[PDB]
This record gives sequence, C-alpha cells and structure tokens, in this order.
Amino acid sequence: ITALETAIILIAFVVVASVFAFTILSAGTFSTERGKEAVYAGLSEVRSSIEIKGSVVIIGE
Amino acid sequence: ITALETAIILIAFVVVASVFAFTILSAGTFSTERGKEAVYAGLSEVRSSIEIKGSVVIIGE
Repeated sequence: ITALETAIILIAFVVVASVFAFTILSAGTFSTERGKEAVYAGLSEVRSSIEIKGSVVIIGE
Repeated sequence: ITALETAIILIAFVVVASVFAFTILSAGTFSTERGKEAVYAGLSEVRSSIEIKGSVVIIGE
C-alpha cells in the first residue's frame, strides 16, 4: 500500500515548500527596495550645501 | 515510505541545523569584537606624539 499513502506525504511536502518559496520571494523584494533607497538618500545628503558672501551690520537709528 | 521513519530523519536534520547555527552565532560575536578593538588601538597610536621645546644644554665637568 506504500504508494497511495506515499502520494499523500508527497503532496504535503510540495505544498509547504511552495508556500515557503512564496514568502522568500516577497521578502526579497522588500529588502532590495530598502537597499537602493538608502543609496539615493545618502547621495543627496552630500550634494546639498551652502556658501557665504559678505557680512553687514546695520542700525535702524 | 510510511510517516514513522520520515519523522526521524526530520528531527536529525533539525538538530544538526540548530547546533550549526549556535556555533555561527558565537563565532560571529568573537570576530566582531576583534575588529572593534583594532580600530581603537590604531587611533590611539597616531595621537601620542611628543615635541621638543627650547634649546639643548650641555653641562661641562
């Protein structure tokens, strides 16, 4: 009889593998998305800056 | 392939998987500490200089 029952365990191991595979795919997309987001944020930080030109003290009276 | 034997191999693979994971955890902690210690040691050496101020005097006898 080790054939009809053999099918049943076979199906169960397939299903859990597929569901497990489903979750890795979703997790991978999220993780890589955050990675590129950090690089773009870092570059914009360095590029921004400000310079100075002159110094005048006036008096209203 | 009845279910009875299938359980036993399952347990064995989990245990070796667990035991291997524990070793990685401990190993990673040690390596991290040594890397941290190297940076502190390097910084201290660079900042430990000495100067000479004034002239040099010879006392004859």
